[PDB]
Amino acid sequence: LFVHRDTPENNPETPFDFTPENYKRIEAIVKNYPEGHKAAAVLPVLDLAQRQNGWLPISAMNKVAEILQVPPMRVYEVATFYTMYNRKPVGKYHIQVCTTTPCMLRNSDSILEAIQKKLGIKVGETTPDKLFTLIEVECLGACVNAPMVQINDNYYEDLTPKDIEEIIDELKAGKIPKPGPRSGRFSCEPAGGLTSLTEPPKGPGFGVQAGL
Amino acid sequence: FDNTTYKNLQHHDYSTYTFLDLNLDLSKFRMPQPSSGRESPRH
Amino acid sequence: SNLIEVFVDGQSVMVEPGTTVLQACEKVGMQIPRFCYHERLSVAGNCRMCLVEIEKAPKVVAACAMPVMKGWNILTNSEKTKKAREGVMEFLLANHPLDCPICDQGGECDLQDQSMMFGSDRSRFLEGKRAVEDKNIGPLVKTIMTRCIQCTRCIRFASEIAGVDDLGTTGRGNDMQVGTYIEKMFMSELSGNIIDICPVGALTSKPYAFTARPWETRKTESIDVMDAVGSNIVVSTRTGEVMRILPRMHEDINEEWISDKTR
Amino acid sequence: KTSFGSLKDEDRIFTNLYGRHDWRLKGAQSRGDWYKTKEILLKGPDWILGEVKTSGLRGRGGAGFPTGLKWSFMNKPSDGRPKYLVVNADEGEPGTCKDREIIRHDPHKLVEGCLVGGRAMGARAAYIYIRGEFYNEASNLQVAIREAYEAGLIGKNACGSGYDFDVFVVRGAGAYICGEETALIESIEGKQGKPRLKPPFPADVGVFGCPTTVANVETVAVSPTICRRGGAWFASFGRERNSGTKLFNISGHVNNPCTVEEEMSVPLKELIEKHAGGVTGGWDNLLAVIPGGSSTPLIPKSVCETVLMDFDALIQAQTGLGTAAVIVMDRSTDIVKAIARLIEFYKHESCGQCTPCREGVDWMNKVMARFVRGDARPAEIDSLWEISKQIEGHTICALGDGAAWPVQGLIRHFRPELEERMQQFAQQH
Ligand SMILES: Cc1cc2nc3c(=O)[nH]c(=O)nc-3n(C[C@H](O)[C@H](O)[C@H](O)COP(=O)(O)O)c2cc1C
Ligand code: SF4
Ligand code: SF4
Ligand code: SF4
Ligand code: FES
Ligand code: FES
Ligand SMILES: [K+]
Repeated sequence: LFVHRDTPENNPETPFDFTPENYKRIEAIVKNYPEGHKAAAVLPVLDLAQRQNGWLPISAMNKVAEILQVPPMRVYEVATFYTMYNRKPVGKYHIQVCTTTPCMLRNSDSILEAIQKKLGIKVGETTPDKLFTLIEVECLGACVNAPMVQINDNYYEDLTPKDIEEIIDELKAGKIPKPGPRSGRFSCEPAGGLTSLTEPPKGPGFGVQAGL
Repeated sequence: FDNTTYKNLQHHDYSTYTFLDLNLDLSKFRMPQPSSGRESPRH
Repeated sequence: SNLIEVFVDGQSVMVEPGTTVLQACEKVGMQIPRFCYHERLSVAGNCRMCLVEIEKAPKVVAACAMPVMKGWNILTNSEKTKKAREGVMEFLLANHPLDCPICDQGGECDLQDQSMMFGSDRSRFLEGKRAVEDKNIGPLVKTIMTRCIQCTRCIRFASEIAGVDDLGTTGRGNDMQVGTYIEKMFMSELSGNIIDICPVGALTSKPYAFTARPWETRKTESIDVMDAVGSNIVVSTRTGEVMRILPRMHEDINEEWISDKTR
Repeated sequence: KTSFGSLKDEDRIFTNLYGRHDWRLKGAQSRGDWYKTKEILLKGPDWILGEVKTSGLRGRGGAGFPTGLKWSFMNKPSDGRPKYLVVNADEGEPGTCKDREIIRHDPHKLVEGCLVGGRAMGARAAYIYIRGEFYNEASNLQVAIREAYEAGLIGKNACGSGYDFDVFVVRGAGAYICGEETALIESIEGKQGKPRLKPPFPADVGVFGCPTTVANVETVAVSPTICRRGGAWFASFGRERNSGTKLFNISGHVNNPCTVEEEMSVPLKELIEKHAGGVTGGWDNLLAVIPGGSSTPLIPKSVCETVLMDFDALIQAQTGLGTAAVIVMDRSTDIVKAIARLIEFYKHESCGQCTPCREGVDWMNKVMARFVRGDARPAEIDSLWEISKQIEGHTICALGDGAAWPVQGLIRHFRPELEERMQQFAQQH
């Protein structure tokens, strides 16, 4: 929903303030923009509150409005426009499965159902332990590595039902699995052998025209 | 000369504040910002 | 010397630079249809009802926002322009609720009237409609936001005229909603004017609700006495009873606004 | 020349595309980056704009405007406002992941491009807008920028050239529409990512209200190489007015989905077979290809037999090069469902600002969802065509066109499939 209703857990009196170290980070954010245009810092600072707090209560939105001297409504507009802001609490690991056509064509559905069975939840829900939250997202910009998921800040790619269940098993154990493809390649090169960039790259000055 | 290993592994150790810590680090390298002349459009 | 020559359906007109296409049409008595554009608010360009063909240009332009160029011929009645208006009106009405009998705007509704003059006469929308929850913004302005067409006039008026940044849009796409997000009352001495500028029945007067229809009201042009400004008003009456108070446009006094006490 | 493709590694620009060599400054310099940057800067903006002009480079962000002419809009006297370069790294087009490889594996190409391109425009700084999901890539870019600052390659007196230049990185927060140039500018300013009407154009009133040029990551990252090796060297690739090398993404029903650099105007068939290992199940198993990302209309196998991958060739095939993201669908695909999911994507991504896309795309999505099940009548096909034409060319920004076009491609080339599905539903009910 894109309207707010005060609750005991989410209301203007809910405690939130940036830590002393995050205030230092805020100063560097605000210094990135011309003077007289502090409102440009709304997105990075709002994201900073989420990284500290995990999600965005209304009191966190109010604090950002105060620090940057912007009307709170303009901050509410940003919080509700960009989908990476969590206006409700999310589990420790926010699993985000891409289901757009390129990933769908390479069986993102088998990934989605594998997660649902293993965690016993439905898309949109949080586990009772509050460790995992599962949602579908649009193209995450790793289409040649489909099917893939993002968990918090990391991408996990070239997934199969076995691979994702192994990633979730590692997460449940406190281990932090390595990101990237799980199929054998390292990034976006074709499997079965490079079809380009096999020879060593040229060095400084190669092919440089005259006059420089 | 090797072409069989991935040489982009540093990001396996990045954390929540990696990006903003680097932004804080770069703060001392920037030129002074321009000024619109007022504190904000509402001033 | 400064003026440039443009053409409205072949008729020459001389306009100052910066004049928009829509303003150039006013000069020859042609009123382009609009929803989001209000001459006392900042230009928005979002409703797209003002799309108009420029002769020899393949793409229709938003007349309310496009500055007119020298030698342009604005075709206000071409087939391209008419089809553009029909298409936009079709989208505006796709999710609009079948509320006219119970909606106070009925009879003086810019959506109704521009649908009558510039839209098609039937529907080909076969789906279900959007329904949006209502917002309480005080005892003066009733909200039925399923009627809102997202023109953002109320947002611009509040920010620019009233100097209150409490109205905005939340969400995205078809779910974009106008409101305050939190539960907040829009109590400003000029708040009641958003009833007038809202083109639809999304924002309506609470005291006036359900009491009258526009065609049956007699209009008496009068003056406000609630202060010393002398705001020009219209007193709507019916069968010997004062029904409501409306602003009367006077550029040198109140423009087209009145205070909530006057209203 | 009359045949294109088979680009040699000596002529490839992004030589660390696969990240098998050091992506940091030392590896970049060993590969030719940051070489004679001072000389290029001291040549002057008009010389730099001349080389980009002669190179025939066109925008790699999807619209393909000539880059040299576009960048020359900033080559004008100052008026007291600062000038900015905004590098578009939002990379949100479904099927497109090329810009991701440049940022994380060749970051110093992009940083040097910002300086060289910024110098041509006379900008004081560059803002690189990178989508918020590319966290690890943004951090990589941030590390490279710090190395450039420490080495004195950017910042005060960049490359000892007497020209100051800052490179800022700002992350998005989840919005495909923030890849649109003016929506990107609005997002940097702290507002909802809603596009601006034009005029004014960004070269007159852009970010913070100042003269601005928005350029795609790949467009920027290739400019330093064009200056070093010459525009003529770049124009010797691809057909006339389709110059240069191009990064391709081949995904979907291929054997080895991959990113690769190849000559412009390479045949689509040759690209899929040489680099992606061919269509899954053989070329005979091909059904349709989306050649330039979800915003470009699909083309059937018959068209894919001989078409060339460049702006002009794909326009004559009733589509476009777009981002050159090739999405391949074999004959086991439910083509109507594939397209219906793209319309669902555009429904989730529309900013909602303007009426035809706010309401039209959601309307198209509802109709397509029924077309998937066959729960419609054939008369609704011509209705859906007309609706898509009421969106196209009537919206503020090109997202509305980007949603209309995929629907048009489906109806143009697969009307029998849509009708067959309605016939099947009717007998079953
Ligand atoms: C909905 C939409 C999304 C877009 N996304 C991107 C993008 O992710 N990256 C990009 O470079 N251009 C994107 N564009 C194109 C930009 O608006 C603009 O044309 C481009 O940044 C100009 O740079 P170029 O000339 O170098 O291509 C998008 C356009 C639209 C309408
Ligand atoms: S706003 Fe106008 S069109 Fe809509 S229900 Fe009311 S009278 Fe009818
Ligand atoms: S409430 Fe009325 S004035 Fe405000 S955006 Fe909706 S239709 Fe426009
Ligand atoms: S076409 Fe869609 S995304 Fe573009 S401005 Fe209009 S509503 Fe927003
Ligand atoms: S379609 Fe899933 S990452 Fe692009
Ligand atoms: S009146 Fe011009 S777009 Fe709304
Ligand atoms: K009204």
